[PDB]
Amino acid sequence: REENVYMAKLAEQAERYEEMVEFMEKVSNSLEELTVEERNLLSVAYKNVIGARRASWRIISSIEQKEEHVNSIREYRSKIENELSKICDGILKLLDAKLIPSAASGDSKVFYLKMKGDYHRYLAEFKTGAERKEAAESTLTAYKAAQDIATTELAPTHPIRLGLALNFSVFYYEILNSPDRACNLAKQAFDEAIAELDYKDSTLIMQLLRDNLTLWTSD
Amino acid sequence: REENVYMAKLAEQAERYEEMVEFMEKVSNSLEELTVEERNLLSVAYKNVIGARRASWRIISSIEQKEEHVNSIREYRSKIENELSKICDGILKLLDAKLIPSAASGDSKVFYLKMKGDYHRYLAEFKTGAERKEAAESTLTAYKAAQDIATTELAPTHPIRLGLALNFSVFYYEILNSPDRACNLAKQAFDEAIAELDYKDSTLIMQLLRDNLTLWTSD
Amino acid sequence: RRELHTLKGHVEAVVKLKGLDIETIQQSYDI
Amino acid sequence: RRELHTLKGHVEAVVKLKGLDIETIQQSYDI
Ligand SMILES: O=C(C1=C(O)C(=O)N(c2ccc(O)c(C(=O)O)c2)[C@H]1c1ccc([N+](=O)[O-])cc1)c1ccccc1
Ligand SMILES: O=C(C1=C(O)C(=O)N(c2ccc(O)c(C(=O)O)c2)[C@H]1c1ccc([N+](=O)[O-])cc1)c1ccccc1
Repeated sequence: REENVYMAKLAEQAERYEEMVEFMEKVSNSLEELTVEERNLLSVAYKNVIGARRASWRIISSIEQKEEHVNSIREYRSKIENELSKICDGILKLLDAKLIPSAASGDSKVFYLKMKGDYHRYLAEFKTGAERKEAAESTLTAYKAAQDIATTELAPTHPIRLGLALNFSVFYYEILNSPDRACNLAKQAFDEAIAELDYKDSTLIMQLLRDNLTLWTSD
Repeated sequence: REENVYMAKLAEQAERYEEMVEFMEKVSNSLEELTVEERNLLSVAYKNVIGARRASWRIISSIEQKEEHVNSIREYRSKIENELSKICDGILKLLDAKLIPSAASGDSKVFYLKMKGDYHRYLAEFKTGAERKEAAESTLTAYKAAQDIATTELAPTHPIRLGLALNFSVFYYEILNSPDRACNLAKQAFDEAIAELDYKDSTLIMQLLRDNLTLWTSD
Repeated sequence: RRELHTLKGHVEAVVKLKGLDIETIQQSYDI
Repeated sequence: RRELHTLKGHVEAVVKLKGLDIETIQQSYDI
């Protein structure tokens, strides 16, 4: 165990994330109640692996749109997307299998639940048919299932409480394509964060929320 | 052809370089006198693919050193290095096979020759035995073979003329571990660049040269 | 921080450097 | 530009962000 953790921090440092995911996979299966550290390593691993694709993805899609040739591009995006479904598919089972099932506290549960919604969400970013839908749904049910715990077991300023809010609110506006319900979740989350402002991780999230509004309020 | 070029620019944009190398490989073999553009795409492709490794490499090695555990690290670096030899090995044959053999002008020749020295040099960065040596040698013979053409067929301000100088001068100081001969090549190259300063690509190289000295002159 | 810890920031960085003159691809800020 | 177009610049960027407190790994500027 101590090795994969370590071997993981290497892949991190080295910035060889895909390999960072593996060392972590090992860690999870090689297991009890996964530790904050490991938890936050498995994420960052998947965060980056996945992240790299969405980025490659968007630009691509962005270039594809411009053209309208397009044939080839789509081909590429095809290849790319394929990768997405993978990482997503990967992290998800690991969620259902080992992670969630063990959760013994708010953060943990709120944390994972949150993850489970995010990748389901990422799946919603490019899927088009039955999948696309079952995702949006799965997204919603996931975040909501989390929100019930956070808004109740976590302080309105707690990073997670905030982290969830932010993404959830990007799920609505961007996935379900319904600006209204989003903003409220945004603003609501933001306000009740203030009403108790009396750090660093939270503060940086509250900032992203305001940016989302002012941005969603300007189209 | 037009496709792989294009398909290449995608991988570029997308920032999926390894794939950018392939599209290019296709391009080379699918061939005449490779065009400036394609030439400079094949490079950037290899530049980045390779580049990513050296970086992962250094940090790693850097972390390995600190420790003195180290066992595992080395294992990783092992894996990493393995990759290096590959890209290098790849670009090199392509050099001997298609590229060089056709060169019909200073830049081209000076250009490639330059490439051939660089990767040979990159091979010198981590190899240890007979290989390491044959590399340093191959490095030298490569750059020198180039220098004979540049310093003669190119203007002292010409990027390549400069590009070569810079690296060549990092070969000495860093590979052969002989500061003296380096600086002169550095300074010499820098001066004769000025003596005619009367843009953008060159100017940015002359700056790197000065940085190397002041840096090599301070240890 | 924003271009360090968000897909949006990163995307905006790359697209700018890449001289990519394609027109703004809308996106929000997601952790 | 230097952290954009040189292994040295890049390495120095990452190492800093990664809070990597290992001590300077010497390196020159190579195109
Ligand atoms: O709030 C807690 C955090 C961590 O543990 C942790 O490592 N955090 C962290 C640090 C540096 C980062 O760069 C990132 C990042 O990836 O943004 C995240 C905090 C955090 C919060 C919300 C999310 N989130 O919803 O995406 C992600 C991370 C917490 C507190 C108690 C128990 C568990 C978690
Ligand atoms: O000088 C010529 C250049 C190009 O063609 C070209 O594309 N350049 C270029 C542009 C943007 C970049 O970011 C980079 C980079 O990778 O630094 C490089 C110039 C260049 C110079 C020296 C080297 N080099 O020695 O590594 C590499 C590139 C030239 C002039 C005539 C014919 C052929 C080449």
